[PDB]
Amino acid sequence: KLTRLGDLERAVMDHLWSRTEPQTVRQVHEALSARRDLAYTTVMAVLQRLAKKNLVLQIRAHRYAPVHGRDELVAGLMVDALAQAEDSGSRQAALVHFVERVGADEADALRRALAELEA
Amino acid sequence: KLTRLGDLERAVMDHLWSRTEPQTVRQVHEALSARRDLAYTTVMAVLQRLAKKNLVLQIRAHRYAPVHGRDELVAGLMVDALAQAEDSGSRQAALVHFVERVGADEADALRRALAELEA
Ligand SMILES: [Cl-]
Ligand SMILES: [Cl-]
Ligand SMILES: [Cl-]
Repeated sequence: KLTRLGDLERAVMDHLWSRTEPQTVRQVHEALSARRDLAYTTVMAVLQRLAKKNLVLQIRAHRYAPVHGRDELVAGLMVDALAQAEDSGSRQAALVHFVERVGADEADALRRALAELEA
Repeated sequence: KLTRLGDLERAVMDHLWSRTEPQTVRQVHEALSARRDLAYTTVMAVLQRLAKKNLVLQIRAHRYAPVHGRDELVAGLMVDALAQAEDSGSRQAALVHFVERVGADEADALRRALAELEA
């Protein structure tokens, strides 16, 4: 399971997350050319690796769509992380330590969301 | 950071987390020997370095107990995940999604964690 994106994978998903339509290799390459000089095959290859990581889907003139949005990807990584805990006791303790390590704004965002979740 | 441990440091911490009682250098060495051929001094030395990092405590038989439990590794993995967010806006939206994604038992665990933080 992916736990972080490399800088080129991130450049890539950043373009994809900025467009509603699935994008061709050529379109991603043109976006990345703003800061990098890359081979077309390098952009192609990174798309394919991101597809193998289920972060994009190849649509068929091949186009690529992000499987998760920017925010939902982060949320999913957090879920994947909590899933590492061995049992409900350590999930509980993990969550205690987790909220100690986020900011207040973050802790409150959690509080607000939880209160909406139920009521 | 538990999430940033070297591979041998992690192998040791894994063993210690797997056992209720503090473990001798011999016990750690025997446990690691299933997957590696290491010198006794190598294990002893990594325990010493972990101790200087405050990740284990030597208990006087000389034995070693983990200072932080594996639930703190899980919390760290969550912190690292949240850190993948590109800015505060995305950071807050990901937490909302997280709360939306978790099970009810986890939400309730989260509620308990935030109450403790609150106290
Ligand atoms: Cl290249
Ligand atoms: Cl755990
Ligand atoms: Cl060795």
